[PDB]
Order: sequence, then C-alpha cells, then structure tokens
Amino acid sequence: MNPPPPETSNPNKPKRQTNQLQYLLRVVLKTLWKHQFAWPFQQPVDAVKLNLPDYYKIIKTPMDMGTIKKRLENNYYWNAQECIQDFNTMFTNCYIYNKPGDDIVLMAEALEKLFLQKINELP
Ligand SMILES: Cc1nn(CC2CC2)c(C)c1-c1cncc(-c2ccnc3nc[nH]c23)c1
Repeated sequence: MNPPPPETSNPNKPKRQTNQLQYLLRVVLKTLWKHQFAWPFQQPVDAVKLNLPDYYKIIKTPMDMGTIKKRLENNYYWNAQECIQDFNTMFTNCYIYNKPGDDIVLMAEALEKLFLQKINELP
C-alpha cells in the first residue's frame, strides 16, 4: 500500500509571504518542473505502480516536487531554508534508495545541479 502523501495544508502553521518564497515557486520550482527529467519527481513515488514494495520501508521522509509545489501554494514554509530542505530531502531519498548509474539517479543528479544553480542567488 502507498502511504498518505506528506501534509500540504495546515492552517495552524506560522505563515508569511516573502520575496524569496515567491521566487522559489515562480522561478525555481516552476522552472525545474519543465525540465525533461522532472516527471518522476512531480508527484509522490507510487510504490504500488512502480512495484517497489520496499520503498516506503526504507524511505522515512518522502518528498517530491508536487508536494513542494502544494506547500508553497499554501504558504506552508516560513522561509526559503525550509523549502530548500524539502528539495534536498527529495534528492537524498533518491540517492538512498537507488545506486549510482541508475536512470533515476542520473535524472535526480541533473535536476539537483539545476536546482543548486537556481538557488545560488535568491532575491
Ligand atoms: C526512471 C525509471 N526507470 N524505470 C525502469 C527501470 C527501473 C528498471 C522506472 C520504473 C523509472 C521511474 C519511473 N517513475 C518514477 C520513478 C522514481 C521516482 C523517484 N524515486 C524513485 N526511486 C526508484 N524509482 C523512483 C522511477
């Protein structure tokens, strides 16, 4: 069975509208989203569909760009660091579960390089 996705709405969280948070959605996430290798990361890993019944026995904090996008849209992140942490969790989960040279690892490595380029300078 797939687990429920990470939470994306929480009215009790502290909330703020900042330039960097806006930039992380408008520029960083929305640009990564259009990359040719973004598709595996646009929604939670469907371990049932992908026949990966061990994925959610190994990965304990799942993360994906669809979840990140919903979080940004709900002002779930107080600051850019919290959002950047979720991107890094997403890449790290991929490198934990898979091995160097796997197609999915090549895809994540490409996206991570672009991500680091795009967050090198924030407003
Ligand atoms: C690329 C690719 N290649 N293949 C066929 C090759 C394996 C025999 C498959 C089934 C995929 C693929 C498709 N959709 C999502 C994922 C995925 C997304 C995030 N983390 C993952 N960890 C393991 N998979 C992950 C991967």
